[PDB]
Amino acid sequence: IESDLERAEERAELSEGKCAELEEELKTVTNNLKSLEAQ
Amino acid sequence: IESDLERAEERAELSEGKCAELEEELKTVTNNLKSLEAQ
Repeated sequence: IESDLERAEERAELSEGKCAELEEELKTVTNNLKSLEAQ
Repeated sequence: IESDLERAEERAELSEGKCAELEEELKTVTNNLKSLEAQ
């Protein structure tokens, strides 16, 4: 059960960092999208 | 350790569902940006 715990914490933390990386990209691309759409 | 595994596993599935949905939204917005840029 300790072996399952470390796998669960690492999978959760890796997912959280990837989700934050995508969220910053979405904010960047949607800002470009509305400017490009206006032009 | 068992209560830590339940909490760690719960935030892993919660993060994974948000991250997968966000990745599909990124792909959708990038495809829409590519189409609008071509126009």
